[PDB]
Amino acid sequence: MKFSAKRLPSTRLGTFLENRVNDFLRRQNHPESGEVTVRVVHASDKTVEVKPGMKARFVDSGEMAESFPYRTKALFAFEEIDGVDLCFFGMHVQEYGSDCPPPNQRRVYISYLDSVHFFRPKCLRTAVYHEILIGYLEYVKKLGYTTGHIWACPPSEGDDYIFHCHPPDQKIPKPKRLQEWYKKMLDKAVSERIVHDYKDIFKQATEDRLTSAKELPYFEGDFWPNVLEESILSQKLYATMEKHKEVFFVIRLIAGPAANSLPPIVDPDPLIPCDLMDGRDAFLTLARDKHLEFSSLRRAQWSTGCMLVELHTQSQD
Ligand SMILES: NS(=O)(=O)c1ccc(CCN[C@@H](C(=O)c2c[nH]c3ccccc23)c2ccccc2)cc1
Ligand SMILES: [Cl-]
Ligand SMILES: [Cl-]
Repeated sequence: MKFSAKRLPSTRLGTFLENRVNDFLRRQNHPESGEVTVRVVHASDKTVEVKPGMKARFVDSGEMAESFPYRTKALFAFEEIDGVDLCFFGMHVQEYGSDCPPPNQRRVYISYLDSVHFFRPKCLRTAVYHEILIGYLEYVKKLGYTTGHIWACPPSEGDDYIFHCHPPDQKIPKPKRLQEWYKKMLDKAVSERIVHDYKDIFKQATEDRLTSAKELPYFEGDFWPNVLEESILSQKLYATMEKHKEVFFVIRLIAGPAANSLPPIVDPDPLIPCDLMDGRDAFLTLARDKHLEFSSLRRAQWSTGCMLVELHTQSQD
């Protein structure tokens, strides 16, 4: 292969995740399984500027910063089936480091999560996604991020997160499974002493004695900005946090004393400037354009190829 998944530029994140997976796979000793290559394909710096009315209430009065500088990263899992690569799992993340003011100091928030259900074998499918996610929650806990945040949100019909045109027979999870599927992922992270504990947003906030909306983390296109702005008031937020708690996790990686003695986070990985994988829209555009689909396996093997072709010559700029 001239343009293969492996032959993409490596990173310390990319190598850390693909290790834990092949480590997990090799011990399972299923003969159908194959090599999983994990790559970071976009890393850049960004901010999430506070919205007009939250701004007016707290930013203008001095009590809150006007924006929060995070690093965005896009990363993809590729299996080798029939001796050809298959992009099976993508993930977009916001990383708010130590130099970020509160209340985004040392937090990761997963922008987006997606899959194409042709990972082999299909019994290890869900298991492998869990490794990639615990592997990311482990990686960042070691760099020294205290808290992770997940919006447990299933996709809508007629719209896709990352991959254009999913398999017709790959069913979307109903809210209650997706919640159980994350709880499934986390309870395993807890047993490996990676996660200290996790809580729904309401319980976390009930136990952190939050008395102001400026204390609630403020992520890019997360639910809670839109709620606070549509609210324009602490009660209103305790109503909404309570009603929706089950969808919004707070994953504590570093706890108690060890959280206050932290040296500053230093991401060792360099920035990967990539036009295509800057947010979800530009990649969905290219796939729509060039008639690409992840509908069938052979179609998905086609698409990963034309995805990599485009990636290797946009890096070469
Ligand atoms: N709870 S579960 O055990 O069923 C399960 C299994 C695997 C996964 C891994 C991620 N999978 C995607 C996903 O399927 C889809 C995204 N866009 C779609 C459009 C049409 C049909 C499907 C998709 C996904 C699903 C939910 C939320 C984000 C991304 C997740 C959950
Ligand atoms: Cl998601
Ligand atoms: Cl983005």
